[PDB]
Amino acid sequence: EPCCDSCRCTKSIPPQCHCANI
Amino acid sequence: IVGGYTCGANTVPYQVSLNSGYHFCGGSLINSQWVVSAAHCYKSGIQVRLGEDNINVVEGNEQFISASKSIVHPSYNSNTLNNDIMLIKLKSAASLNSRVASISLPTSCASAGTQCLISGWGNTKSSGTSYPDVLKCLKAPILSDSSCKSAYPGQITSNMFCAGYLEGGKDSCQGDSGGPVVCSGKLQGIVSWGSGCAQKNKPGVYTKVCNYVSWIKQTIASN
Ligand SMILES: [Ca+2]
Repeated sequence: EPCCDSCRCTKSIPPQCHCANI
Repeated sequence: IVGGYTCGANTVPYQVSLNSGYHFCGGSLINSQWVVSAAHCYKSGIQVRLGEDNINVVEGNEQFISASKSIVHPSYNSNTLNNDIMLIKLKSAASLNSRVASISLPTSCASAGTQCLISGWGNTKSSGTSYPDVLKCLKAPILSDSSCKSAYPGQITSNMFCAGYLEGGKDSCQGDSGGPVVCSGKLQGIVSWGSGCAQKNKPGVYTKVCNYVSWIKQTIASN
């Protein structure tokens, strides 16, 4: 399913969404 | 930049564009041979494009210089993004002039409320991806650590600070990483992460450069 809860993402091209859901 | 405005050609002389056949990240020139950007922007074959406004057209004033080496912070952590800071040595020194100038490293950290200027060629739309040809600018205040850490519970380290607006509509975004957050003529931040772009209660998170002023100085001094 989707990118967890609040996917902490880098603002790069392209981004890195390591997420926040701990 | 979402909610910003067009800076105006060469009005932000320290902004560099990290290119590898396309603009991927931003950076700021701290001196004639050194650039500061984000550690998560690292990749091989980085070309530093100085004096840019329109990244798609050559219109004079550009200086294309290749990265001679990218010194990522030894303690950078890809998961937390703590220590998200990278130094890039230029192959040859850039020619400094009114259009290409370095920005000053701060002497002390900035206070909550300080108005800063964030710039970049990053996405201009929160919901979707629209990239600008020219450099965008945004004025945003450094938030209070309580409001920052409350928005990002447990994700904010002492090397991070929030800047922006809690109501959303104005924020840095993808492509802006590595870019500068300048307050009172001092480079206070490096565009790092954030939960989306210009989202309510989700300010932009930035690399607290004042904590690295000594690392930067020493690293550069030994290379
Ligand atoms: Ca150009």
